[PDB]
Amino acid sequence: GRPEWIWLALGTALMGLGTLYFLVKGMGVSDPDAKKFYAITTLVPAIAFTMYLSMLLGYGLTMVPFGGEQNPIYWARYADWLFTTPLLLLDLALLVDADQGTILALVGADGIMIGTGLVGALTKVYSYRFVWWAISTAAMLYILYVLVASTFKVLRNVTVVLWSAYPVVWLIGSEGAGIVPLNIETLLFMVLDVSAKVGFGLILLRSRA
Amino acid sequence: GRPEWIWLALGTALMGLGTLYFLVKGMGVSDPDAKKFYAITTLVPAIAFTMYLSMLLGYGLTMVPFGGEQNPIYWARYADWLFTTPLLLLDLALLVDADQGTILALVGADGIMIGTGLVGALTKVYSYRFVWWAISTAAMLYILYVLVASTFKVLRNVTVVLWSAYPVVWLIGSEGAGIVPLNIETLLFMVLDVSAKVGFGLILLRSRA
Amino acid sequence: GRPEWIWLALGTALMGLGTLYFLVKGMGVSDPDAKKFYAITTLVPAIAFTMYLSMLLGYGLTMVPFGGEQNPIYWARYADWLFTTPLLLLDLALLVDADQGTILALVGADGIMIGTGLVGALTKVYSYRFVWWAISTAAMLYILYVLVASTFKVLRNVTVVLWSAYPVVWLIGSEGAGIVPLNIETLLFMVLDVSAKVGFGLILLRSRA
Ligand SMILES: *C/C=C(C)/C=C/C=C(C)/C=C/C1=C(C)CCCC1(C)C
Ligand SMILES: *C/C=C(C)/C=C/C=C(C)/C=C/C1=C(C)CCCC1(C)C
Ligand SMILES: *C/C=C(C)/C=C/C=C(C)/C=C/C1=C(C)CCCC1(C)C
Ligand SMILES: CCCCCCC
Ligand SMILES: CCCCCCC
Ligand SMILES: CCCCCCC
Repeated sequence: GRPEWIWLALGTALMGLGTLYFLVKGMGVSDPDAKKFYAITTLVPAIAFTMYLSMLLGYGLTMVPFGGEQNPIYWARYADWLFTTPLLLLDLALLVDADQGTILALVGADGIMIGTGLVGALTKVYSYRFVWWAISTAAMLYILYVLVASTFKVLRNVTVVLWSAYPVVWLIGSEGAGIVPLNIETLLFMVLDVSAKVGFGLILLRSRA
Repeated sequence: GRPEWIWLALGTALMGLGTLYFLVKGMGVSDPDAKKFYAITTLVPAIAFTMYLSMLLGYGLTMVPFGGEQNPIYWARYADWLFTTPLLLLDLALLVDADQGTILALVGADGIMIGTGLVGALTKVYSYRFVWWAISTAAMLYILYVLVASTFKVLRNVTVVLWSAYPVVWLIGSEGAGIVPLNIETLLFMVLDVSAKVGFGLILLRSRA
Repeated sequence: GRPEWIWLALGTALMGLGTLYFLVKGMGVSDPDAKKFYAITTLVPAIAFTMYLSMLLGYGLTMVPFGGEQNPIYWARYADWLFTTPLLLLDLALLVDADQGTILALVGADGIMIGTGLVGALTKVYSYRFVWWAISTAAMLYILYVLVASTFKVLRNVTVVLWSAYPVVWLIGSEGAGIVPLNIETLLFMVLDVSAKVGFGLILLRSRA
């Protein structure tokens, strides 16, 4: 129906598969610590799965009026990111044994980041979308700024790299400037999401930290 | 007005009453541990009270189009369950001193469970409602799978038993197949809710664990 | 456009400024404890900033039908208060080293307080708005009831005093009786909000507790 359906069906399948893989691997885990990393890392694609599926079916899609057009906005991504991004930071934070003080900074900057992104997404005055983008981007840079040694270091690098593309994709995509069509937009986010969650989780869960 | 009002007024009264009872009983509690069980167990009907009331008044009711009809859906139940179900699992988890790792699995599976139930409830393609039902049901079975010795054992049994009816009621009720009318549906959930919260709480709070 | 814009622009600027001040001051903080108070206290105006801005721009404003009129309701305040009020109680609670049991009572009573306030705000039957007001007010009195020695004592007093005006303002404002216009209403909340967050935070962060 919608040309981007194939990328949504595919992300659904890969988050679906990735969840099951992590579930099965986390069986045989007595370790308090590993228990924690496993619950976190399996929850991330499990949530992604549900929101890829809601997008695949018409549910996590709405039409937002701006620039003289009704524009198709996938709101379900923010509902995913709202929980999946703090869990990933929490994976990193527990890894290096961050202070409560620092987790709350990361987690709270993270909610502001995707909170303001959602507002950007649904804002009906074109110009103001970019104000909300700018604010969310500044909350992202705070997180990067704030962001065993070896796998943390690797995981942080992957994070810094993949997370940074998201505002770039949103900015040039249908949420922002409309220069890259929803189609390739949805592919781009698909590859990003699977790498930041299943990829990130493979790295983390097969590692000894 | 609506034939099911009497069951909503009644659940409101019983959650209202149950909250006050637990409040009054929790006075004279110096114990850190008991403090924790009391705050949890009193919060559960206090939230239920507000959502029984929002349903009683027209607020937590919307009309969802599917199957060629506009169908009356009580969305306020999910807003209740979203917080009340993790608190009940938390009562059980603290009881047996579960790992952080395991609480996060329970709590996160619980949010997916009622998260997907809400989507099921509001989904406008009849067939897809049942996909969302199936996913939520599978998250429920995970929780049951994951789920002093004596009161835990009793409390777990009550939980396993009453929680399992909910998807059955939803499936045959107005959310699903429309074979049991909203009326008796609302009665059924009423009895279930009061038993899983006030009943569960009586058992737990009068016990010595 | 809207006469109350000047108070929204102003609250935006002061929450904006207050956030930056606290950020800059929290640099050079190695202390686990102070780390915690700083993350909490900086998050509070950072969130307020975003919701003052959403209100300034048309976003956090909706029209609710009651009393034969469509009434302008600023829903974005509840989205602010939902997170900012538990963080402030958490500042107080950590200050005096409250039990987990007591934090959960405070935090959960706090969510019910602003939860029911939101319902009040959007309720389309005039009379019922005041039922929801009454319930939220009773959850507030519970919190006050439940609510180093010196700065706690000072901070508690400020809290008791400023928080208590909010239901008074809502009751006489456009949410309730419509006796005080939105204009002065927005000014009143503006002064209250800046005092309860930036004022409260100055007191707390310059203090040695
Ligand atoms: C699994 C999903 C991941 C790791 C997604 C991360 C998303 C972000 C870092 C999003 C950032 C955004 C901005 C900085 C502004 C524009 C809107 C967003 C939400 C795309
Ligand atoms: C106090 C309320 C309780 C304990 C409610 C528990 C509710 C559930 C276990 C609901 C489960 C559902 C499914 C498994 C799928 C269909 C939708 C739900 C949300 C009714
Ligand atoms: C920074 C913001 C603060 C401290 C706001 C606090 C708000 C309240 C204590 C609000 C209380 C309300 C009622 C008790 C009933 C009417 C609705 C509210 C939400 C204004
Ligand atoms: C949106 C993620 C924050 C939820 C935390 C409430 C304690
Ligand atoms: C919906 C229950 C989860 C809220 C947790 C955020 C930390
Ligand atoms: C609304 C504040 C509560 C979020 C807590 C979920 C654990």
